[PDB]
Amino acid sequence: EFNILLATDSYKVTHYKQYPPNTSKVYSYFECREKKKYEETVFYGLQYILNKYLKGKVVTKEKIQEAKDVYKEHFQDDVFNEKGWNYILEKYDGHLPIEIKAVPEGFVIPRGNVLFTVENTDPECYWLTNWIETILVQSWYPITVATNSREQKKILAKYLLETSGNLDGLEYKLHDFGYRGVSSQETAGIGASAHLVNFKGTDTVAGLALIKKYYGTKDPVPGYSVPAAEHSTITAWGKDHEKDAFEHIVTQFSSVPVSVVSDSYDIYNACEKIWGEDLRHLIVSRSTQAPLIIRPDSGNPLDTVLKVLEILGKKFPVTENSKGYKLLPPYLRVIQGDGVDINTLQEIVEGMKQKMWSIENIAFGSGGGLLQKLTRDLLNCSFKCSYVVTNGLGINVFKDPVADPNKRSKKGRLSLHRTPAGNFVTLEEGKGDLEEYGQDLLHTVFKNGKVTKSYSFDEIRKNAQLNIELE
Amino acid sequence: EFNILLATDSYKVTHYKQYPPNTSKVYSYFECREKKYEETVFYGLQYILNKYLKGKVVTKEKIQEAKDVYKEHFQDDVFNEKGWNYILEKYDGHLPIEIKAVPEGFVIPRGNVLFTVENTDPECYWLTNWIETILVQSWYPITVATNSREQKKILAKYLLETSGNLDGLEYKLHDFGYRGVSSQETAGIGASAHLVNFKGTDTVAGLALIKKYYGTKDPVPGYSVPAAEHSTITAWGKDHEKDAFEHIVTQFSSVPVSVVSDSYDIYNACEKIWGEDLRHLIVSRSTQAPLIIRPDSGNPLDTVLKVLEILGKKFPVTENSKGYKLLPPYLRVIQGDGVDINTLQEIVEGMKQKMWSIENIAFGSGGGLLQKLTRDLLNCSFKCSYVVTNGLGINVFKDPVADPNKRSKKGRLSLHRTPAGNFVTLEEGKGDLEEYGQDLLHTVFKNGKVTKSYSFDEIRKNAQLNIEL
Ligand SMILES: O=C(Nc1cccnc1)c1ccc2c(c1)ncn2CC1CCN(C(=O)c2ccccc2)CC1
Ligand SMILES: O=C(Nc1cccnc1)c1ccc2c(c1)ncn2CC1CCN(C(=O)c2ccccc2)CC1
Repeated sequence: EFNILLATDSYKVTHYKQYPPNTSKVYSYFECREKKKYEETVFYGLQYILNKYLKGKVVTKEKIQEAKDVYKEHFQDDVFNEKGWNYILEKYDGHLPIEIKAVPEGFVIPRGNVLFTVENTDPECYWLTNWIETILVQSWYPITVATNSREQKKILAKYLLETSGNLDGLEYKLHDFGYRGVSSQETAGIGASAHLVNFKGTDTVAGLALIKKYYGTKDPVPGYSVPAAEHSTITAWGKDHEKDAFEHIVTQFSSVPVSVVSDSYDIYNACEKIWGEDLRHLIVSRSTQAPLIIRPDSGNPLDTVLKVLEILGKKFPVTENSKGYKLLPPYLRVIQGDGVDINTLQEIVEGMKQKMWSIENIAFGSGGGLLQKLTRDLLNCSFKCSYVVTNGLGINVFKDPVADPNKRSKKGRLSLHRTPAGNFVTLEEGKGDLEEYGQDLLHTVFKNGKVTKSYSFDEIRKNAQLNIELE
Repeated sequence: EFNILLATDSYKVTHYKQYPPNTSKVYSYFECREKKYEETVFYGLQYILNKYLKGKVVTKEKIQEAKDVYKEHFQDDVFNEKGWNYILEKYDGHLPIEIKAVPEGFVIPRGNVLFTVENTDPECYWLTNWIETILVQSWYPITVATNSREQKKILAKYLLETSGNLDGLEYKLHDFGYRGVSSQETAGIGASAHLVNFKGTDTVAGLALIKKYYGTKDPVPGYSVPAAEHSTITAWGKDHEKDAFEHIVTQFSSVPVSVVSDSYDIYNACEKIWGEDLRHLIVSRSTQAPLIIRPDSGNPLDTVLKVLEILGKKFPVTENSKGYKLLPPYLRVIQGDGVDINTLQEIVEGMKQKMWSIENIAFGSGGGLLQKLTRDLLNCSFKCSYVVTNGLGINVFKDPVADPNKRSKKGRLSLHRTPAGNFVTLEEGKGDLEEYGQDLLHTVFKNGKVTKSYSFDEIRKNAQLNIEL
């Protein structure tokens, strides 16, 4: 069973001996620190953490003894704050005396703004605020996946609008292929849910259960997929029988969309000769609601996409849409699911545009690029103490390393406001109390062991919409 | 509760319909495909077998749950309810699968078979690749353990050169990655993989994982020491940094203590606060209880070099038997910012050029150690190499025209020692010809049971560096 006393960085076990004596309050905040591009971030994922790990009776006598036993050996010394943990157990029935205030989930906020704050609600528990830094800072991950996924959606939207005149199908243009490519089952669920803030296509099944349990949607599920082959279901037929494999698969799934990986031996032969001649009759007969989606999976991503389109354009009837771009017939589409990240996505759609191919023709699958190849440094997600009360006096505190001004932190009690022009500003030093800037956008989401405000996944999606979608 | 029917890539739900009719066997394998990182540490499969694959993993409730989810997810009924029910009824929900693997901790060159998977019941031909997704996640502990060991090689080389021995090597790269990974589960897995090579960690989640799935003779596999963070310094207020330092080193006067010293001005902290104002509290400390000064910002190499030159002028420096400078034993440094395998190399080489012993330094690494890694680094990959259809075995493979690096292996595979004592993977069932001795893979999972396992102590022995051996 999960034990919050064993879910912090080891050194934090020793911090209760290090704060100034007579400290009754430690107040800390999380931001995606600005860096002298990702100019705005989607705030998402805290509600998962609050419910799974922080709420309710999280301290027991057994949990205290187990931590005591572990740390004795881990430090070769008795340093553990048993008294402090016992106090929470006795006084609060093991509920954390902490208050967390946060911007609403799904909100899109520029870098360098307070996103949430944490403080103890009982002076005895001044040490508790930063004990839970480690677990709260892990919100970096769903924030960063959601943000990076949204930035890819912006690129897709721009090019889809340019080449087609609308945004139809945008929410299915970037499919999560990342289940095998992330570091754990838990990560798979968290990351997949973050991508679904922006899109509806996923093969990372773990995301669905997380959303259902912690957030909730009006619809039965937040994400969808379609029948699709992998190399094993093609290659198992034997190298001389690729055509038989293709025929079998498209016939099995004749009335729904079907994606067929086509590069097992020779992607170009498969497109030109197998799909484009031998099996052409089984493709041109398909419904618009049930296209064949051809899937290359190797080679230079841009070069391969363009060559695949060129081949298909010569074997199938291509039209020219009202924007002047080439469009494959509605029973035939392409998905590029190899080597896709935010950079290569941009390269591919720009290359397509230059060759006069509509973005309507293509979708993308992304795995490692979408869910794994991200770190806390990308958006400088960071948690810092900004205010303490010692001997009954409040003190505004901060770091400001001489050799790196980018790592300077904010001072004092913080609040987030709308500016007169409708942008965001973080007020420092308790200046929000002056009330010159309207209401603090941070809301209490956790207090003394209870989750006090929750968001549905539908609300989060609404909050995270693109401007272009809003227009 | 975990449901293995919901723990695969969506598209695999539809694969039972795609294989050739009358297929009775699907046999697949995992390798770190050949293209830096010439050899890999095999680690972490045991965790996966025990936590997710063994015992009764199918129930009526789990089948119904999956059925209901997939119906909405595909907007169609494509889920193999009958196949899963068969496993439930015939095997009491135990997976009819056999997995063979190289021993955990083994160090194996790229492009060798590391584990194989096949169904043991013809009805469950589809099951082999259903569990690809789960098993492929072994890329992560493999890659962490491998990259950690590569850093250990660098540290060993330079420590040996500058000091004449490897004392303390196992404490020279400390895991700071708990906050910088993507989840609690990932933290435990990644921390455990780092502990294959080192003994220093702050990612507490690693300890319980090792204890539960692997085991050590020692009470714990990893250790830490009291250390400050910026909040415990800055909380004292900007004019009271000295007071914070004094309080902390006095509280931890007889154990090692690490104190982050860059809150405002690392160079002032080292030269004036530690080097002058509080010097008397440092030079009095035991060799078993040094002050470890922690810079945490600036160019990592330039900052380490300047911190060392500052301390070298305020404290008595000796010259060790190799001709390198050594701080007194009550004083050390740890660089815990911007450390990955690349910058680690740069820092130790820069220290060597300035005649500073690697004895003086330790490193902390977080995202660089546990997060900034992907399945592409070692090309960790699972592929089908052999099927039986209509009673006939076929050797199968992919070989994409535009990328020969993605060509997969053919047929039944086995791992062997060559006449020169190296590893070789034989394809096409050629291991059966008995020209290369016995298969070095062992059966580790069969029909719902873990059949062979390794303690964490044995994994560590297998993973030792040559220079350690
Ligand atoms: O192979 C697949 N997934 C997978 C998972 C893990 C590892 N590798 C691959 C896979 C999964 C879902 C797929 C897929 C292929 N091909 C299409 N989809 C889902 C959607 C089907 C509906 N879509 C289209 O019709 C469409 C496709 C291209 C352009 C415009 C529209 C857009 C994508
Ligand atoms: O600040 C720390 N950890 C942390 C965790 C998460 C996020 N930020 C920081 C932290 C953790 C462990 C530390 C530390 C500092 N400073 C030293 N250690 C552990 C060990 C203590 C014993 N060691 C030495 O005495 C030693 C140090 C340098 C050279 C030679 C020997 C080697 C390192």
